[PDB]
Amino acid sequence: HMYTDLKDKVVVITGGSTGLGRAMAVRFGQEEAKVVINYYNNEEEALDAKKEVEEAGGQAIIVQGDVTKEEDVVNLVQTAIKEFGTLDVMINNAGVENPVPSHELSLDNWNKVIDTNLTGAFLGSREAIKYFVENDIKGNVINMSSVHEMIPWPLFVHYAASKGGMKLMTETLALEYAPKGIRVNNIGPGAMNTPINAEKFADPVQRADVESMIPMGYIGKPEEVAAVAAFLASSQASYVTGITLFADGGMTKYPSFQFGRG
Amino acid sequence: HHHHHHMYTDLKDKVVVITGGSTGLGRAMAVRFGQEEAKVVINYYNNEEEALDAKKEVEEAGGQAIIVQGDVTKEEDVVNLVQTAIKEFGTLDVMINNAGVENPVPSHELSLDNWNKVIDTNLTGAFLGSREAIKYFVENDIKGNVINMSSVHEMIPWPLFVHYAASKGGMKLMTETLALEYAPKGIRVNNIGPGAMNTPINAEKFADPVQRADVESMIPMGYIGKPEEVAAVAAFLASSQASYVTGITLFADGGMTKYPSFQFGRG
Amino acid sequence: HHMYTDLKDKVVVITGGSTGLGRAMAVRFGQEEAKVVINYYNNEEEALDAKKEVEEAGGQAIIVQGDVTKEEDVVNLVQTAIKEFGTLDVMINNAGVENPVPSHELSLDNWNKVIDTNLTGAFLGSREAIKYFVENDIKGNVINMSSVHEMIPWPLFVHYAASKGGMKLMTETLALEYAPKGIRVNNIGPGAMNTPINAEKFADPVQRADVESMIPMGYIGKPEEVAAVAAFLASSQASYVTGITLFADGGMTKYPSFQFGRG
Amino acid sequence: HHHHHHMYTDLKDKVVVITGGSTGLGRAMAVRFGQEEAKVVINYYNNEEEALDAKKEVEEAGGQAIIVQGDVTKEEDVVNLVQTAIKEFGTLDVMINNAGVENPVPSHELSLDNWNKVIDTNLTGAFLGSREAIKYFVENDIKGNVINMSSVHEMIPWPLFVHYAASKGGMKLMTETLALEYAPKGIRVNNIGPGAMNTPINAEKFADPVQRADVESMIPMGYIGKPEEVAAVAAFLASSQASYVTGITLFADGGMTKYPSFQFGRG
Ligand SMILES: NC(=O)C1=CN([C@@H]2O[C@H](COP(=O)(O)OP(=O)(O)OC[C@H]3O[C@@H](n4cnc5c(N)ncnc54)[C@H](O)[C@@H]3O)[C@@H](O)[C@H]2O)C=CC1
Ligand SMILES: NC(=O)C1=CN([C@@H]2O[C@H](COP(=O)(O)OP(=O)(O)OC[C@H]3O[C@@H](n4cnc5c(N)ncnc54)[C@H](O)[C@@H]3O)[C@@H](O)[C@H]2O)C=CC1
Ligand SMILES: NC(=O)C1=CN([C@@H]2O[C@H](COP(=O)(O)OP(=O)(O)OC[C@H]3O[C@@H](n4cnc5c(N)ncnc54)[C@H](O)[C@@H]3O)[C@@H](O)[C@H]2O)C=CC1
Ligand SMILES: NC(=O)C1=CN([C@@H]2O[C@H](COP(=O)(O)OP(=O)(O)OC[C@H]3O[C@@H](n4cnc5c(N)ncnc54)[C@H](O)[C@@H]3O)[C@@H](O)[C@H]2O)C=CC1
Ligand SMILES: OC[C@H]1O[C@@H](O)[C@H](O)[C@@H](O)[C@@H]1O
Ligand SMILES: OC[C@H]1O[C@@H](O)[C@H](O)[C@@H](O)[C@@H]1O
Ligand SMILES: OC[C@H]1O[C@@H](O)[C@H](O)[C@@H](O)[C@@H]1O
Ligand SMILES: OC[C@H]1O[C@@H](O)[C@H](O)[C@@H](O)[C@@H]1O
Ligand SMILES: [Cl-]
Ligand SMILES: [Cl-]
Repeated sequence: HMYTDLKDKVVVITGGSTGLGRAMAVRFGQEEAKVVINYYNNEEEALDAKKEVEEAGGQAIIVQGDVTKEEDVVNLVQTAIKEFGTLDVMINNAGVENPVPSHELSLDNWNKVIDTNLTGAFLGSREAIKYFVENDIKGNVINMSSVHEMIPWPLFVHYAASKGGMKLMTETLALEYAPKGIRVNNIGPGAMNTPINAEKFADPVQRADVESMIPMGYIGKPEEVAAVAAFLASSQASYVTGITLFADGGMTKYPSFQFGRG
Repeated sequence: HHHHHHMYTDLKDKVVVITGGSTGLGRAMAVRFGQEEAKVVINYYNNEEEALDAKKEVEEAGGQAIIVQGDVTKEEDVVNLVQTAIKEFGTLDVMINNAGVENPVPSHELSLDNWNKVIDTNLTGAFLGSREAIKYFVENDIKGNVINMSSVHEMIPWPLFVHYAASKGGMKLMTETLALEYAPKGIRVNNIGPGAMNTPINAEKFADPVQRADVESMIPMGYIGKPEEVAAVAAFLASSQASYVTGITLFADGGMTKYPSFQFGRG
Repeated sequence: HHMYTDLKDKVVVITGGSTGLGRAMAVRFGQEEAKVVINYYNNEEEALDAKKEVEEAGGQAIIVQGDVTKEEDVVNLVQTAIKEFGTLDVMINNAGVENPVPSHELSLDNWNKVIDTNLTGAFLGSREAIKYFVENDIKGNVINMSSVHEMIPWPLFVHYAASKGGMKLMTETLALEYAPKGIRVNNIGPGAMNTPINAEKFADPVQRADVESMIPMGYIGKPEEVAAVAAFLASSQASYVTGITLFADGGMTKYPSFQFGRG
Repeated sequence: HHHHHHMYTDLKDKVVVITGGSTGLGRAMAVRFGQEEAKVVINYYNNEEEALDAKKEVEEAGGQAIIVQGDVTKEEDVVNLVQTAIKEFGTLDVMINNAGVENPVPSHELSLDNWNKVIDTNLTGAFLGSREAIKYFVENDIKGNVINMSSVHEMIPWPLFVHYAASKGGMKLMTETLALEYAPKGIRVNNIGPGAMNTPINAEKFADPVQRADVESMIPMGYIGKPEEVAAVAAFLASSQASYVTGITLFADGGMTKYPSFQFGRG
């Protein structure tokens, strides 16, 4: 396998049983990592993910957790440390979204997205970093952001806001913990073939519409993001902290200005 | 009396709501919109005689003003603020979401309670404020204006203040999104990003002459900002002089976002 | 009487000052009763028309010929402003050019023309003004005319994009370097504006509507809306504002294709 | 022979052109691509012996190398480089524009000649290289790759180095434009943004122990980067591991762009 330094590393992944979280889990499995798959409620799906990691050449457990509950996130990290003996890479990937005209957006609906996407990642990051600090481990944190930490997103102001906050949260943590060798980075995916986009990509007109907004011309395969994660988690990225590495087929470069329009 | 010319004639009689409007930057803004003959609604949290002191100044500067108690983390208080303004003055023209808090905690030691108070105040309160105003603007075909009080820390990361940094980074994307969502209605939404300003949020810090000097050493222009320098920016952004300006963050920071340590060709 | 009382009798130099945004700024500074030095490349009568507009608006004005790609022309321009009006207060580097070319087919000469005018021109202007400000303890002001394309990449206009991207870091550097002296240096980033740079494009009704479809606010900007930004930046109202790019773009930098929850 | 493992199998036999390939970051990239069993075209300015040494290192690490003299400010020399890569190896896969120069001058003192040398070398040179590679890629339907060596100074302003900073900010928008322009053909274009690195560009500066420590104090990770740390990013960006990655600047800077002065909760 590609990243030899990733062998036997303990990697926790929130939302690790579907879409991007699962591609990441599998890829860390391919690197002979020990993967801790957090899941919200679909245990049968998490078990399939667990199997895939093992099949790929890694070790895997599954831990139920709601990233909006502090006790759950504390449990999630404690379990990784107890079961595998340490923690090396923390991946806050869990996130949700839904379209609502902004002036019509309820506080409850706003809160759900902030709590899940932003505060969820803070809690994970804090628990991981607490462990690295207490134990002198030059650990790693990867937060799953989006092109929407840069690209504003009407009807998804809660989402955009959550990712914007994630950006400064990551950059702050990276700066604060850099002198201890703790690296903190975001990945910013573009439009990806995952369950979050399942209904949208079912409609051939909407799918064609999303594609027209991707300069590279195709919706991303989840393994393309998993590749980014493996790089960032690895010692290949030893001098890289505080960044957002966009994997977006050109989305953040303003797709409407193609061909010299404007 | 109209015994002096004012800079932005289009601001005269405009209804301007300002959260945290009784102190620091909020008060400086309140006073400035008064100077332009605006109808200022000063929101405050607890100190009523402070709020009344500010209402006095808005009037003495040439504006109209009411004070309204409200906690921006409380949804009904935000709805009430916007409702009070429309009831008392007949409309709403400019929403200024300025209330905010901060405190230093090593991030690995930051409690959810503490994180949440900062996120709820700084970011969520600004969303609520913005939502209420834009709701009103939309239902009445008013080309209204929102100003959110961000910081240099929507760009500058801030160790020991990870919650504050996150709240301001969220406000950026919130503001930018609203700006884009509502641009076709001519509703403009913008951030201001102050650097170190001489206000109560910094009073403890600035009382210590070594820290005061340290903060100044991080300001390329070499002095801590006067609150009226920020209000000058809000007055501009709120006015029709900024008609083509939406979705921006206007930093008023004496050069802080330009990386103070790289002066003199260091690095 | 006018908006920014502190702009009265300030000496303001404007490259490309005879057309488009340049002319709109010249007239606006005239309304603020400033002394405007209109630099122009080679249309003397248009520059004379612009001078007449400044004066009527309530300012003073001179016209000075100069090619911003020539160091001696830029030196002469600043020197002329000082000799004629006595000093220099605001340097506006606004001259710029563009043309579409597939990047893999773009000639070096063409690359160079756009780079030298748009970026190196603004450097020369900025350097000359700052040199004067520094030698004479003046708290002067520099405004460089950038574009949304210091942030929005622009296929077929790679030379232009590169020029504005460079101008961004140039301005930010100078602002940092000279802030301790009270010299403010800022960019303006306009979106699509109604000027001669876009005349041929906007005479074509399909292209015109296509550009308008990329402006969230729904209209091509009027030059006066950019001049309003310049007046604000030059004035003491912006006393604490340096090193920024103030986009005036009707929302263009916000990604127009992401409206309506697309993506 | 393939007697040892390497990380990126898809880089095997890829043709990789590196300007300034004989020293510093260029040399580390040349070698790393050699470790990946690539075919490396080492462009060099005037020190032939040093280039031949670099050639030897690449071969010893497991690659093929040739050396091509060329001044990146000369159109014909850049054209020659690409044509020589294509003639000698049969194709071109990865174009790396890495040559760059700098020198400290107070900005109001900086000569046109000195400004032009830096702009022509750093920005224009990178344009010509990117143009020639992309021309070839387009004519032959190759899904090629361009890596331009930028700097933290495409984001961090740099007094005394205004020419260098402009050149890198210009590179940012050039790279992002090209990436947008040629993404539909599957040609990927990216920048690397290194922080302070241990190379000949910083040699005089780092031999001064007080400047050395001063620079270190501005790097949050606490150390001057090793050149192979940038090489690692280049290997990544060039591989199909980065298949969905284009138009980006990947900063490898030990945290420099995160504003080193705001550590410890200062400001
Ligand atoms: N797929 C895309 O196009 C893009 C999505 N990404 C981000 O990637 C992340 C993963 O989403 P995808 O794999 O795309 O779709 P997904 O919907 O399959 O993944 C989201 C995962 O988070 C979990 N989750 C939701 N709430 C939770 C909670 N309270 N506690 C614990 N887990 C919870 C879900 O059960 C699910 O496993 C999200 O953060 C999303 O914002 C961002 C950029 C592009
Ligand atoms: N002064 C500075 O150096 C900078 C401050 N600004 C921002 O400007 C804003 C105002 O702060 P300053 O005037 O500087 O200091 P300040 O502390 O005097 O102002 C904050 C105001 O918000 C109010 N507030 C706090 N919690 C509230 C709540 N839950 N509901 C309603 N109001 C509440 C306070 O009563 C106070 O009036 C803040 O958003 C801060 O983030 C940001 C950049 C720099
Ligand atoms: N109109 C638009 O949509 C936008 C244009 N702006 C910028 O505005 C600036 C002015 O252009 P516009 O007024 O829009 O169109 P314009 O073409 O009327 O203005 C360009 C001016 O620069 C002058 N100029 C060109 N080469 C020169 C040289 N070598 N020496 C001296 N002067 C020279 C031209 O004669 C002309 O007066 C340019 O820098 C352009 O990049 C940028 C953003 C938006
Ligand atoms: N070392 C550092 O701290 C950083 C440097 N990088 C960039 O990395 C690149 C390489 O520099 P380093 O390896 O660090 O130092 P270096 O000085 O060893 O490398 C520069 C190379 O460019 C070549 N070169 C200069 N002018 C040339 C010309 N006209 N034609 C052809 N080749 C020419 C030199 O011969 C030399 O091989 C530069 O573009 C630099 O701006 C940027 C960020 C950090
Ligand atoms: O806009 C591109 C993508 O942004 C992501 O953050 C969202 O999760 C996707 O639903 C969307 O397709
Ligand atoms: O860092 C500069 C300033 O940033 C602001 O956002 C904070 O409110 C101040 O406490 C601080 O002095
Ligand atoms: O400031 C960080 C580094 O920036 C690079 O672009 C320069 O080439 C180096 O000389 C400098 O040390
Ligand atoms: O794309 C918006 C505008 O950007 C400006 O920099 C160009 O000069 C215009 O021709 C263009 O319409
Ligand atoms: Cl800094
Ligand atoms: Cl777009």
